[PDB]
Amino acid sequence: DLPAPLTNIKIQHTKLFINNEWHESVSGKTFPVFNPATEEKICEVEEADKEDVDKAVKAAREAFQMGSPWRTMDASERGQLIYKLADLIERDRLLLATLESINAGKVFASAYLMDLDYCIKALRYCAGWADKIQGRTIPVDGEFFSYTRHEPIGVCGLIFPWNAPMILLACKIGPALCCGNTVIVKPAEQTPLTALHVASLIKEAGFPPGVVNIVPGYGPTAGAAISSHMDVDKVAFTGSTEVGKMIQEAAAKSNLKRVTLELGAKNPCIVFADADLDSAVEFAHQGVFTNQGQSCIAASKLFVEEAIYDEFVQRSVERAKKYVFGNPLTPGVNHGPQINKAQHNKIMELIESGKKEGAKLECGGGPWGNKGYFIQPTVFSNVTDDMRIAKEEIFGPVQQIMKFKSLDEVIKRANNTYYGLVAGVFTKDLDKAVTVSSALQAGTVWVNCYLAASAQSPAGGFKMSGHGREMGEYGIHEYTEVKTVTMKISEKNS
Amino acid sequence: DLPAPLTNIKIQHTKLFINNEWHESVSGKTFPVFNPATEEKICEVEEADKEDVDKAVKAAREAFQMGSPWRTMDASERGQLIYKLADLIERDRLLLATLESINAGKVFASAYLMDLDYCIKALRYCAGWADKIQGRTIPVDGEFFSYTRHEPIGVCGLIFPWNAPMILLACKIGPALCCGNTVIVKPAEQTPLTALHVASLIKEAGFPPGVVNIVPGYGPTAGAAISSHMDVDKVAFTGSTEVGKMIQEAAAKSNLKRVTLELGAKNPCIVFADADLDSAVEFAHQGVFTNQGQSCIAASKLFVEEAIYDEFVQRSVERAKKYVFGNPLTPGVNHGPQINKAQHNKIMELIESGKKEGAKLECGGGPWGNKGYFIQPTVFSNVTDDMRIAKEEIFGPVQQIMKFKSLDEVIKRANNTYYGLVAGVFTKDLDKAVTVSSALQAGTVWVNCYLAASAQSPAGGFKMSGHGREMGEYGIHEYTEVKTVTMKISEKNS
Amino acid sequence: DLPAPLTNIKIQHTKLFINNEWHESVSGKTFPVFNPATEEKICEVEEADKEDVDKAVKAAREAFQMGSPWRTMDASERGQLIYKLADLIERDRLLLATLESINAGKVFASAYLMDLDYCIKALRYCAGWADKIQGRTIPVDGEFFSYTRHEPIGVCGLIFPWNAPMILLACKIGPALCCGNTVIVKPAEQTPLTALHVASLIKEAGFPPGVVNIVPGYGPTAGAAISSHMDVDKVAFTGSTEVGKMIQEAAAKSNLKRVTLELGAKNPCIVFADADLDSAVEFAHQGVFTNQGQSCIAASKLFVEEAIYDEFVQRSVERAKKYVFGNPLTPGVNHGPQINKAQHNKIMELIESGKKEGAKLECGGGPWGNKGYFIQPTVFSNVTDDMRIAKEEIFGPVQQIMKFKSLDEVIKRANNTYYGLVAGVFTKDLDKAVTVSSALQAGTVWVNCYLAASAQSPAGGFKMSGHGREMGEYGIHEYTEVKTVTMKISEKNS
Amino acid sequence: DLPAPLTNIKIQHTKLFINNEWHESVSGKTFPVFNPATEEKICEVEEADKEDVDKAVKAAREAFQMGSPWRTMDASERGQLIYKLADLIERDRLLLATLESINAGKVFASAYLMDLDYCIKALRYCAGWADKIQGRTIPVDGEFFSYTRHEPIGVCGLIFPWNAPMILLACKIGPALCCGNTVIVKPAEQTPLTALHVASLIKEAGFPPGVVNIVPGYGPTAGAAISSHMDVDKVAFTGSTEVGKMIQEAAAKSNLKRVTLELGAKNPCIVFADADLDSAVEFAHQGVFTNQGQSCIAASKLFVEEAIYDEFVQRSVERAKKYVFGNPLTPGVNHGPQINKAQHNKIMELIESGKKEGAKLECGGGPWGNKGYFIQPTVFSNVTDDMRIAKEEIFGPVQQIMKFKSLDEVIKRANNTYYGLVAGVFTKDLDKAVTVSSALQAGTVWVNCYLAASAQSPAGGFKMSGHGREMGEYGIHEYTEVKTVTMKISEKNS
Ligand SMILES: NC(=O)c1ccc[n+]([C@@H]2O[C@H](COP(=O)([O-])OP(=O)(O)OC[C@H]3O[C@@H](n4cnc5c(N)ncnc54)[C@H](O)[C@@H]3O)[C@@H](O)[C@H]2O)c1
Repeated sequence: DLPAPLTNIKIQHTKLFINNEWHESVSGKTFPVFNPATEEKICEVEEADKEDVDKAVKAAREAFQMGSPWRTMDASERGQLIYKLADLIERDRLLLATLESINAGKVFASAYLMDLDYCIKALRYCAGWADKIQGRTIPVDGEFFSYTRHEPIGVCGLIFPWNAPMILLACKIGPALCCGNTVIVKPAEQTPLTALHVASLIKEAGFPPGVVNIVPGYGPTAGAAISSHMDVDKVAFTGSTEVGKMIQEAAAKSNLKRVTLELGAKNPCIVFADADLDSAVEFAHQGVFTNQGQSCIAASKLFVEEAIYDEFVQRSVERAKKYVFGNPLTPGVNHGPQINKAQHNKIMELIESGKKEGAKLECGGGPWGNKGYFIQPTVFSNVTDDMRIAKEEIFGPVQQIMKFKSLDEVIKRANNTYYGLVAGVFTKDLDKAVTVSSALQAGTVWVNCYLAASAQSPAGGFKMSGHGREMGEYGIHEYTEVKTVTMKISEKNS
Repeated sequence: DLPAPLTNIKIQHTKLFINNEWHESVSGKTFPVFNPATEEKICEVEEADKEDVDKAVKAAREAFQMGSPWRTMDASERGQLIYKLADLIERDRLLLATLESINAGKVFASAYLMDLDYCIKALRYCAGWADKIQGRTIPVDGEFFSYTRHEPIGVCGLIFPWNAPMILLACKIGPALCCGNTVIVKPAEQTPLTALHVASLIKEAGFPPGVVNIVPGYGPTAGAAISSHMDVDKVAFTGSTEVGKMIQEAAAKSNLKRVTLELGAKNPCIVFADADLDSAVEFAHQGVFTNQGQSCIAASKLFVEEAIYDEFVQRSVERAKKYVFGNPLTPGVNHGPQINKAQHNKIMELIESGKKEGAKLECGGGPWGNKGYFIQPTVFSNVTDDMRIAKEEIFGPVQQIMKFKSLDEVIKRANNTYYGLVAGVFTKDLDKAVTVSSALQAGTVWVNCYLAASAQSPAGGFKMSGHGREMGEYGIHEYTEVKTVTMKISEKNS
Repeated sequence: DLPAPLTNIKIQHTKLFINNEWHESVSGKTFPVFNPATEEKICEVEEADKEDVDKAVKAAREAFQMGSPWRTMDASERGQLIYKLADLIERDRLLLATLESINAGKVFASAYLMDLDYCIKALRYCAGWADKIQGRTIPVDGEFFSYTRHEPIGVCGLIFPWNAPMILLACKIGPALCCGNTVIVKPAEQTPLTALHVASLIKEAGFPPGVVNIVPGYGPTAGAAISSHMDVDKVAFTGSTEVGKMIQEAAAKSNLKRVTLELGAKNPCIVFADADLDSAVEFAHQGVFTNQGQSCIAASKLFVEEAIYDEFVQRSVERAKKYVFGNPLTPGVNHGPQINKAQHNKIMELIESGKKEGAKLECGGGPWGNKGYFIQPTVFSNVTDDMRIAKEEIFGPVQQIMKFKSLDEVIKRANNTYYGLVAGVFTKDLDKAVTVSSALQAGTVWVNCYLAASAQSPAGGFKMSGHGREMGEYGIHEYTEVKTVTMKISEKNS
Repeated sequence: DLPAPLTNIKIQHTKLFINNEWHESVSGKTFPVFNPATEEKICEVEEADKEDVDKAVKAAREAFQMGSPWRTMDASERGQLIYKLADLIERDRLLLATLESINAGKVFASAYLMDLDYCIKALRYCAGWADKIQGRTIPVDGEFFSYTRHEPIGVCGLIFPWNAPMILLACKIGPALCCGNTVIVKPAEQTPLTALHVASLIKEAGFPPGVVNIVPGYGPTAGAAISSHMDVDKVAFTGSTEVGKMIQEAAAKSNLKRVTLELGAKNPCIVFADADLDSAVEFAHQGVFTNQGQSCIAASKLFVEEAIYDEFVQRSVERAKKYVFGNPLTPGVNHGPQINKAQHNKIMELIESGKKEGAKLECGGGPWGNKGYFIQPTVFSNVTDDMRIAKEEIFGPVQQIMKFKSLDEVIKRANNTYYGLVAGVFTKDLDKAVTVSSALQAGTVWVNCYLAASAQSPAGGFKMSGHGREMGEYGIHEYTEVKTVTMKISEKNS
């Protein structure tokens, strides 16, 4: 069930969050935050720079020192505290979802029923792992007792984008904290507000001071002070591919801090003639147009077998005409705006290029209205491999539909790309499903569904979509460091 | 490729194997061993009894004492000794496959190409696991360091049937020895011979005395001495269901020793209309007619969907006439005899119930030849759930073809049984393949194949087909005993 | 930390709990429940026999049918419900502790601070495993995709004693529910009351009907009907070795249900001369005398090195003199009664046997008061291996103190026993700690502490103290059944 | 007993190995290779540059294509190929040890008894892991079947140093090959000859062509072509810290390939007052002076407690005089040369900074012999924290003995460094052993031993000693990439 959004929500939390207290920027500067549906200023937030980052890192190092309350408390206690944070986010679910909507342009129902729900579930999952992270006893050669410890890494920097502020934040801090690390959080400059509200709940939940620090700010300033800091042990980064290159570089030229990258995507989704046609049209559609295309996991190219091609295209055009734009808080609106003017412009350039290079425009292709950064649902057929809308990430409401003839061809083309985050496959045949999913070079493959991400399963990129995994067993374990202890004993019995 | 079999084998090993030496029996009694194809006595073997088992248990307890060679040896050295046993069985492959054919009635091609091949790779799978058995370090509540050790259990008794002497022996002593246990092997009275040759290979490979002891003999004497012994820690039994119930009670009345059981089977096999019919007919045919039906994993209930049913019965009867009985060492022969008269009588008494209860005989139904215990490849149509031939394990070359009309009803009918060792499912629909194999109450389900076991997978019964698993990670780890050590420490840090 | 007990608690729940409803017994019979400190009847409780168990089993079997809410529910959702049960138990903590005190004779501050706390922590641990139980994908030989599933077993009978009612209950239903089983709970006839109150919280928590059924009653009636039932898939039993023999047998002669056993104990405790003496005396004291010795993990035999023997004994006797017996709800009382006349007399026969066989009585050795089943804390010195107090489990406030001289001797002596549940070792030396703890034949070994069980550590017996483990990763996985699925594929790539 | 070295070995293999064929360099240039004990030339070796790397990468890619022999062979068969390579190195043990001594200046007894033994065991361990690398089946939210695959990554560049050619080669090709990757091997320019002989044995074992390619050459040319290649999926580097940063950077600006890093070291070793002093001097001496200081795992800083300091010093000086320098091949020699002139220079630079900074020269401190790159075993006492000899890696026969008094101060001091590969602790106390080893920030901690590396445990850096681990379960799994496959099903039951 879905409540009504808050009518007169007020912004309360705008300061930096360091050592469980609220700080002004060292410089005294603030930066503005805009509603993308109206273009108007919501508020100004304290702007973090290198000198604020230094303060956050000192506090996180102190919280991590041997004998501190966060290091000596039972693993199960780390767990209870993460589970309590989940309880408070659930209690404030209406507030947090109204605020996601205002700041990031998300359809309200989507933000309440999906984003907030996934964020609460990710934290609860992670909470359960805290006392079940285990090492090994090893029957090594020789007269030794040998074992391993999965220890916390230390101080972790968490840097991420604007498209899903609550989910992104949950899936970085959840794994980090349940392994016992302390953290420095740098949310995207476009959408800092829900991150700062979660900070007020971290103090309420009873986290020790310095365990979680949240410093809103820009990229070359705050983001780059974290990646090159000499006393940060790890940075987990989600964002664009070009910036991930700068992060790896920064890490190398400073202290060789561990790096995790989750970067750009152009995700293929393949529909064979033997697929359930209706279900695939619907899933592939939601694949591309969810959050107005503003999603790393969206279906960006649609390979559709020749016999069902014309009929797939026709049904996708019809499905795309069922949208109403406006303020995402208004009931009856299911198409929000793009995040800002820069993004809007990148999307329109690519749309325009598709017309230029001779893809066929089926519907949309233009901006929507006069105010707010709205773009029409846009579908393109007769798309060929070497067009720009086929290669470049659009991050907008733009579907590409292409023809394919045989199986071995469509695998070749779906893999002919420097990206590899996610891929779809639709077929009701057992052997086809298994062998094609194995053959696709992507870290997640969805069979007969799309957007089916869960907390229990690891997700991440092949190739230039990044390295490392988030969530599941495997992803949680990436916030640990392994130590082997090997002790001499006087006699050894098996 | 297939060599020719040995034409005149010297039987060298007929004595009990205890502490790496050969012993006559305490009583002096021997028992005869017969070739099922010719009825001729191959040799007499030394008959072990309670007092011989008593000797064997003392040798295995001595070999398991702390400070002994077998306990102080590096785990990777144990694995190396098991790899060496496999190399020695491989050098003697031709000899062992001939001997298995002569004693067990196994068609030479199956025994050389499948049984010896599987037995070799099984010991090699287990060899690798030895230095990879690992416990845990655990972040327990309180100021403690806690870990587990997966120790060896102790002295293990291993009792098995006659249907596949080399495979059964490998999958029991492989796992048991890789975890560091000592063992008392009790092969079937019908087929003790190959196991005695393996004894001579264990010796030359260099296993410490008393680690492996073999004592051939009868069940109510030597077997019962093992299950009832106050100093045997675990018994692993493969055999009939009624005998498994005796094992369990004797364990309880003596020393509550650990029990693993692998019992009777009546395995269903379900073929839907959208299956590859050529492939499915052939696989179901292999599954029932492999080893003259003398296999626990044999298909015996063929549920076939009504629209392909008549065709499947016609094609199955045609495949069934491509056979040639005779001495299983003869080139060309692909149908052997059954193990002895008591079993030949039991199969004929079930076959006649088939005629009498209304099933229609499509082919066979009678005895073959003059000498030896041969039975004709028999097929029955129109079989229903109430008939004895659909309820009782036949252990013979007798196919039952049953009809089904719906998915829900046939799952129901395959599950309505106290058996559950194995099952098979033939369909090319992804959804049917996954949902039906999840719904079947059996330890192994094979999809679009049959008789497709591997060393790397675990195997065993649901319900009254047994409890416990053999092979794979999980099955290997069932020959360990878990010990927690928890030590006070002065400070704890994550 | 600790409130005042409820002064006049009123018994609310006394009926059988089946299908989320309160049922009268079929026969009409009800059985009495007594307060062990006054010998007065508290109330009568409904008495289940065979026919009531039969209703419990059909309800558990229906809740476990495919398609049912309990089966189709997500695993994270099972977890949620169990964590909610832990919250309601936390909410009713004072109520359940008063009632535990009254029924079982536990000192109230122990019941509140230790038993209720451990009960809440165990459920929360298990809740966390619900969506982290995982099978494997296995690279088998051949063109196959092969995987395992850790399925729930089915209907589980859960039968336990009277010494820690709330801990026993958590540690059975927690692991079983988190795996997705349904259950029949047969609490001890001495102490059915807190179990029945928990049953009231199962409904409030929102478990589907039939997932948890509670049937109070006696052993040979309610218990034997469960263990011998044809539609119960597993029985987990805790209790006397003699009854454990009967359960194992009943399982054999009914349906070979899986059995797990956690039986009698006589736990050795070794104190070397190079230990923290002060702390060893106090730990060993709490080990013996906590819950008036009515605990399977209690220190019975106390081996103490010759050089420090006389001093250890002086300190132990002095430490045993500081007790005030009386009503377990009364402030300043730290010694409750034994549970009933049958146990009081068992313990008095064994105390008298110590006097007769020549051990030196240091303190106590008789009853306290003339109403209630109180026994003076009792200490024997000069105890030898042949005396009955050194061999038999007493389950009462009686400490045995024995001399030893050499390390190799004391190890033999502590391992010379059919029991093997727990052991203790006290030394400051790394090498002694590790080698002696490896050498002791017990399921748990505590080094420089005692009573240090946690929810994340497995626990269970060697030899005739049982088989199977409870809690930790390993114990939780004993409530699953393993299925291998192997599918034929047209091509395989690594 | 130990055999004598081969008397007049002839170098057989000097060319690049690509596609199981021997190639001349594309330019036709070769580079010289020197015996460090005589200064004399051994042979010239083809010098790979960028154009040669491009050929090897091309062959690896071709050998990794889906459908190829190395992709479609069973995992168990990759294991048998790796095990055959090890049997063959065992057979060529005498030849390979001798050649390792000649090229790497390693004492012969060492090269034969330790290095060759370790390299055979490491390969046999990884062989065991091939068909035991196992993904997961996952109970995710929703109506889905979800599982993971641990696939091979693809083309892996392997770059390493000259201090233990066979060990480093085995510890990288073993984990890489056993997960099913193909590889480009880049041996150090100073010690390529053993790599090349191993390339001949790879061919003989029957590996598919292209699976292992070996391109000897210089670092700025062949090494940097590997790390900058657009078609190389992963680079595992072992070497100096300085060069490790360039690899990380070159990977960023090319294709964001996966990077593993094992770098410089300055390993602490703390010896407490209550330690077995005799054992501790021995292990500590061996720790430093093995390989004449040329091991990254060598002890470099010895912290010795005040009560035993002077005795530790004078005992270490006596131990340092048991050395006879010369050609490692002449009987009696147990002290070999450093590798070349530039290393011989760095070491003496630092030894002379020892004299000038304050430290007391107890023995050695200058060069040895007329010819060769020998240095006297050198011990320093009274060493302080700010000295260059206590901060920078010496990689030579130089022991630093420093004094401490407090457990808390020595831990801070041991951890106050940007390095973190290995550490040592010597004590008889249980509590100090566990707590100090838990507090040290290093990847391996050895307690009451040193140089106790084993194949079954993981090893690698904390901080700027690198990231990633090698060997053991966790190390083997670093040469995989996780793919999640989530399929829609029509019904889900637990
Ligand atoms: N579950 C499985 O993996 C599996 C595998 C192969 C065979 N089987 C079963 O084995 C049966 C055929 O073999 P079988 O007839 O030799 O079985 P069986 O019960 O007649 O004898 C099996 C073994 O137990 C011994 N034995 C007999 N009585 C005993 C007693 N009282 N105490 C101790 N040991 C005793 C026998 O001497 C023999 O070694 C079939 O029912 C088949 O399903 C099961």
